[PDB]
Amino acid sequence: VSPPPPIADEPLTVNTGIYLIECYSLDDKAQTFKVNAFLSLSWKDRRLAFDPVRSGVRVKTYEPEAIWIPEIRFVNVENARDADVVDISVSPDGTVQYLERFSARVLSPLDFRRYPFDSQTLHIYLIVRSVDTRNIVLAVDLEKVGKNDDVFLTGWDIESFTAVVKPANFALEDRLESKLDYQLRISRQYFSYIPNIILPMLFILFISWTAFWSTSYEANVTLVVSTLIAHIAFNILVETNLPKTPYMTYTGAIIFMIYLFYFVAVIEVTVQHYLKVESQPARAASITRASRIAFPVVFLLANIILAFLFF
Amino acid sequence: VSPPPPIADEPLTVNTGIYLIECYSLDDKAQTFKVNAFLSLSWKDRRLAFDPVRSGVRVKTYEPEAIWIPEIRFVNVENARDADVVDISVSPDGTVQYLERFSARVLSPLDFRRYPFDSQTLHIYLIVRSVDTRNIVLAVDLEKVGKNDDVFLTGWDIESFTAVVKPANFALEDRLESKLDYQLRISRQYFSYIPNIILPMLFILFISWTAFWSTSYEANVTLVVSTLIAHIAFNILVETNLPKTPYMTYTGAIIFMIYLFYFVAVIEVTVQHYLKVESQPARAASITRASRIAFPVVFLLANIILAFLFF
Amino acid sequence: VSPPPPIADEPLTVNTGIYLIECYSLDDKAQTFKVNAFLSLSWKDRRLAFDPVRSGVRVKTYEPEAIWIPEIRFVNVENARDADVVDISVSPDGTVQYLERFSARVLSPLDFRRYPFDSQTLHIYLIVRSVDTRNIVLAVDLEKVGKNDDVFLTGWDIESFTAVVKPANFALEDRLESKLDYQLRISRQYFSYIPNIILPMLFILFISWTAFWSTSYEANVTLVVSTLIAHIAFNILVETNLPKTPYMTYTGAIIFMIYLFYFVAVIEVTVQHYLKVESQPARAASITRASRIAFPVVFLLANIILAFLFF
Amino acid sequence: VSPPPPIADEPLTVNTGIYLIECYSLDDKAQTFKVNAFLSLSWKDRRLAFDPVRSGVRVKTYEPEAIWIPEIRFVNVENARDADVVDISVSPDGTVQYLERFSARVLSPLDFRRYPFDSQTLHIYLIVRSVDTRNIVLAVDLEKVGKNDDVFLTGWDIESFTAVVKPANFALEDRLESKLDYQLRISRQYFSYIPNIILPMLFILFISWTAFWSTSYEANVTLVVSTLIAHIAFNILVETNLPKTPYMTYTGAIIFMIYLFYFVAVIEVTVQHYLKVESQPARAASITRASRIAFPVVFLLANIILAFLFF
Amino acid sequence: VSPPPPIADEPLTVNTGIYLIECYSLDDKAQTFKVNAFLSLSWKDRRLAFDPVRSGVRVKTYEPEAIWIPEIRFVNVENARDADVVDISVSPDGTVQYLERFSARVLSPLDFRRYPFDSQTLHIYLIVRSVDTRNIVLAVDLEKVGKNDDVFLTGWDIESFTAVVKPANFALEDRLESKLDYQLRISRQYFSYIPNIILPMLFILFISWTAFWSTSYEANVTLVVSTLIAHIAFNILVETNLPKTPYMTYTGAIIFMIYLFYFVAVIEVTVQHYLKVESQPARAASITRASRIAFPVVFLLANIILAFLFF
Ligand SMILES: [Cl-]
Ligand SMILES: [Cl-]
Ligand SMILES: [Cl-]
Ligand SMILES: [Cl-]
Ligand SMILES: [Cl-]
Ligand SMILES: [Cl-]
Ligand SMILES: [Cl-]
Ligand code: NA
Ligand code: NA
Ligand code: NA
Ligand code: NA
Ligand code: NA
Ligand code: NA
Repeated sequence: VSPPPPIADEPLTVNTGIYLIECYSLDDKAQTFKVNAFLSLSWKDRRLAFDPVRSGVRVKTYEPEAIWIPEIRFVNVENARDADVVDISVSPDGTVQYLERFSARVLSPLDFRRYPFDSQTLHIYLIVRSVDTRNIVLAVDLEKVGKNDDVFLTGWDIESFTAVVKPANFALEDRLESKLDYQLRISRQYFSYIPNIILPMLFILFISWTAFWSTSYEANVTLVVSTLIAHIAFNILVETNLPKTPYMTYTGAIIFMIYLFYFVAVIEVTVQHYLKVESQPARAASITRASRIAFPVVFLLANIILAFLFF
Repeated sequence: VSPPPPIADEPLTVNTGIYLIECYSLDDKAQTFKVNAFLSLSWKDRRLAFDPVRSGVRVKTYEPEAIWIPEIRFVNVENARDADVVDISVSPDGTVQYLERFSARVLSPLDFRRYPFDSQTLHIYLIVRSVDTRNIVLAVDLEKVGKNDDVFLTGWDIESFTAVVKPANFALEDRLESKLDYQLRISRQYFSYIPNIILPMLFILFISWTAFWSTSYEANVTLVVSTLIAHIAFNILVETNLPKTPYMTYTGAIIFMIYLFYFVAVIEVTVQHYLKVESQPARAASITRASRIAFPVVFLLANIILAFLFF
Repeated sequence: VSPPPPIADEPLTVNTGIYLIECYSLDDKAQTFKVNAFLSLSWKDRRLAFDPVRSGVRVKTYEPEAIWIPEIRFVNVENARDADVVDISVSPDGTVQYLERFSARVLSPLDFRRYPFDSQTLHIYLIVRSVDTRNIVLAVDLEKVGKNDDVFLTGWDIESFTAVVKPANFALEDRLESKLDYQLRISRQYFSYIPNIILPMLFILFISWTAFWSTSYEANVTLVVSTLIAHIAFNILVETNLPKTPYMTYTGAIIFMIYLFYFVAVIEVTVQHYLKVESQPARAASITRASRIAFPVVFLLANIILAFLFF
Repeated sequence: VSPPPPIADEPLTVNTGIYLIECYSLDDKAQTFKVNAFLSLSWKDRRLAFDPVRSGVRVKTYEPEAIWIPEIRFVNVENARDADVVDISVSPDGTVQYLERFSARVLSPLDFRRYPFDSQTLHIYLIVRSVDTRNIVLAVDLEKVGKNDDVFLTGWDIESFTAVVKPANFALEDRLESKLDYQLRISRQYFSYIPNIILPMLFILFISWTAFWSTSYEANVTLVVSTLIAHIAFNILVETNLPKTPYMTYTGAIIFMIYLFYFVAVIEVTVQHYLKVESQPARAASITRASRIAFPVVFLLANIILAFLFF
Repeated sequence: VSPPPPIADEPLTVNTGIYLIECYSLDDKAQTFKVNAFLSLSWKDRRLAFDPVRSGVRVKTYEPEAIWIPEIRFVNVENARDADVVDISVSPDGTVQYLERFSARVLSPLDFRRYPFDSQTLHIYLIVRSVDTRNIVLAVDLEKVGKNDDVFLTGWDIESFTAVVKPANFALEDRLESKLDYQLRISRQYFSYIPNIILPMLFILFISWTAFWSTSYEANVTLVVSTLIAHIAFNILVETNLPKTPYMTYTGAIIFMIYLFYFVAVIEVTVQHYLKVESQPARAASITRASRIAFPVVFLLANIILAFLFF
């Protein structure tokens, strides 16, 4: 079968729609998400047109093999989508109404700069390649774009599912391609990160600062070195949940900065002990008393600077 | 083939049933479970009706391609179910009896608030989309709903498998959809959590409290800091078994609260040492003696408050 | 095609056989195992009967589509088996001899009570559903039941592969079902658990007991707390290899009991230090000397009690 | 269908092109990467030639089954590619223009010597096997070789996608094989390794060197042994991200060398304590003062030697 | 189609060949490896014989459906191979030349006794089952057996790919089976194990022996107990890379033996301290001085004994 013939030099408009049924498996490391949705397609085929009086029927149901169907693909997928045709209905003016239910693993990059207080715009790119007989252009039927109420994405708040109505028409290998952009706006549920990573990480840091109220070098060494090892464990835990980024993330910046605080606390603990052994505890006492104020003040100000730079 | 014609304007009733054969792979993190079951369908097709006297046969067996079969799908699945038709039997009045055996990965959200003393209602949503000729409505044949005795779900007690008999009839993309809710009620086998997570976590906390019977700062620092690191290991272990929730879980609340007890024990150990060095051991002794009662009493009361808020 | 017609009211006997070729991927956590085997089927179809003199041939080879073949399924599988027909041979009396090679992931629950000194009976349930024309019953052809010599299951000793010759005939959705039970008896190769988990776990426990020959509280605290952390690591390691059970396993009981020994050792170390500080080292010496005998004796007796209860 | 007949003894030239759409899942351990691209093929088939005046059409569109298409395969794949034909267009002279969209998991070895400051040349080998009637040779149509702008590879900078225009023609099982080499040049985004592995690893090493400003053996033992354990954690973390190589990687060399620095620091800490106990602290003081300069100087020089040998 | 008829009572010889293209994913734990290769088959079918003068053609190309092809399978696979026919060529005498390209996950057990200095013989078992008309025997065409030069197996040195030319002819379910053994000889690249596991494990052990040059019980306890915990981490790391074996591996023996050295070092450290407290440091000094020689000498000799028993 060949595509429908053009009245004038006009291209063939294929009206599209995506209705999300299930949304799942958003892999932060892979930058992928899995989708289960309806894909609706509509175009006019004058060759399929019929008399309602003469034929008796108001609409004709065809099997995919019986009629011409546009080769519609997704750009940003891993493998060709798993699809199952639900219905094909032809009106007697030749207006075809196609509906399929599909599942695909969509590849969409994420911006981790503000992690875990980040928001994302996931994309689903629909595409059609023009044939030699005719040029095919995609359009959005807004009445056929949406999502089910029950659609949930573990660890995410689904904000909106909309389509950029104007297609990106371009040439690829000397043929017109009509590309449509479907956008799923999400925002991370940061809640769990507070009692599981942030608050624990702060507690161990504050425990290391108790060395500023101790003259016992052996105890101070144990306090600062032990809490530093727990901080290393939290750093490893965080980086296993995230992919390697060519930029600094918000959590990554805080985690990295806290290492500098542990390093300076080791210097303070060392300086204090050296002075005490040198019979200079009065100078050591001045440094330790200053450290009690300096460490929390510099930590608070550095975090204000970080929060300002990132948000 | 077209759907059966309506006598009057009445919709076509498709009676359904699900009989669970195997239940497995309940993934807490993914909020998914795998199912292997029978799906029974029954509807009247007057065009298939025959006289038992004339034809000779009491029932006619057809192949799926030979007759009209309703396009029945699951709402909350990852991918279309893997199905294999078992039987299609037509009675003289045109009553069709369809049976298939399928397997599917069902996406059903879980409520982890009371974890690991939680109960869940897993859902399997059956759905049919109306055609242009006729409107299709789903119904439950209660005699065809059930489960095999051998059906087990590792780490769970299967309570019941029932169906909400009245369908959710609604419009989706200007067509009637008839949705049925099948509910599998389960309750977690909490047993293993007691000797593997809860009891060990309490033992290490109680070991940290031995510092209240010691004047040795170096030993106290080792006791409280070492047990805190073991607590961090249990926290990481627990959160690997669970997905990130925008709410606090029961275990998560206990785990988080225990950090505050470690933090205050570090303060006590620090205060006691500072006072001893300041030649004030009488004041330090009063604080340590109070701590011996305060810590277990505040721990017991805070746990009563938590258990009350969660159950 | 319809099933063979009954001479008298007798059911149609389908003789079965399973010959294991490959056995692999026994997942303890999932309670699944993967199998690759031959499935042989034999039944009489009088409609296929022929004269060897007239036809010339001793046996007739048919393609699956050409003749009636019983819809044979496995009960306890994840998905329908991956099968490939090898041969279909018909004898002059109409006796059909079918052979296929299949692969399936079989779901069979395991009893971990005696782990890792446990034995299991894996099951493969063959099933046939009766048709409206005739009732179909399964039988075992013992000459066609067996396994290849090279059949190995990593970490397991394959003991026997037999079939319960009498089928479980029952009604499911108003139709007769004939179920056969194939049993693969296995026993775990416990060897590796001795140098990798048991012996190391005992060594660290015995190291904690050296604190009974030390008066140094700081060293004792280090000894008992450090070895307890290594015991936590072994507990976490063991529970990653096992699923969560609503009962106590043998290894789980030993692991749990050892926590009580660490807890009492901390109490002893604390009591000894408190008494020494109170200027009562004579009383402390009596407790420490008793502990040197009490700890290994109570450990040995408790293990005899455990081994008796579990075996 | 048979291949096109040769005018003279000349082989049949199949012009090829690969246009990358999506690039993903570069597994360092497996030495694999996943690709989604267009594969364009062009060859002359004089039997398909037609007159544009007589036929009316400028180009003829065929289905794959209708005409002869060369059996084109990838050498370095896991499984045969997942392909879907997009278009087949024949020009009046018989010039066939084939286009398919495919996805494949490509097996290409990586050189980890300079890791994580490494660059790679990923290969995609196209191959055709000659038939008995004719010899088939591959060619590159440079106008049909390229990549989409949006093509990203998490943790990598895509440099170029080019083809080695001259094929590797050879004999395999007494038949000519024409192999083409498509090269994707990439360079690793090392950024993240600096705040996550390298800087932390240096901090813990520098903390171990504070023992050179302490006379307390107990504190020194804690400092050097604790930091060594954190170094073991970083070594284990690094080797989980990398496959086992029969050569030394840059990071592997630095990680290994740092063990020698910890080992010598333990010797220094031991020697210092032995001398102090032997009433020789003046000799011990000379060794510790030298160590304060020797350790950072030898570390800096050894790293210059390593960086020189590796880059 | 039926198999070729026998001139005399001779069986039908199917000449075989395997040419490896890609070798990958050797899973030590699963005892599996993935292969991508050519499978060549050749047999004489007198019914397909033709005159080159009369027909005009020197060779006839057939589609698999058109002619009889032997049902060739692999014994030690997980699932049936993924195959794609490349060519089928018939010579005038009826000699058929079949070629397919396949991919399969091969199940072949490994001997870990000498790990990681082990060598393996991977097996690929080809098999044919005789039909009722004729007996089918397999043969090796040595000119069609080989491997590509680029064939690499991450962490392994590919030594040779040969075939045992004489088949194992046997009876399975009253039918002849002709089995061929293809052997891929590999040897592990042990290099990486030296700087990543062996050298680090020795360093921590040697650090524990510094306690023999210290009279400080508290420091000795820290040294021996801390290094023992790092040894536990290396033991856990090693056993995650290996499957559970009913025998002792070389690395497993060394790892286990080192526990005994840590245990005896704890006894030495305990005995030394007990004697010092008992005012017997002269006896303690004799034991510690002996230990300085005994520990490295017994370690070196025990390793010579182990290396002798294993190689
Ligand atoms: Cl697609
Ligand atoms: Cl479905
Ligand atoms: Cl099945
Ligand atoms: Cl391919
Ligand atoms: Cl050549
Ligand atoms: Cl050739
Ligand atoms: Cl196979
Ligand atoms: Na079509
Ligand atoms: Na139908
Ligand atoms: Na059939
Ligand atoms: Na310590
Ligand atoms: Na073709
Ligand atoms: Na065939």
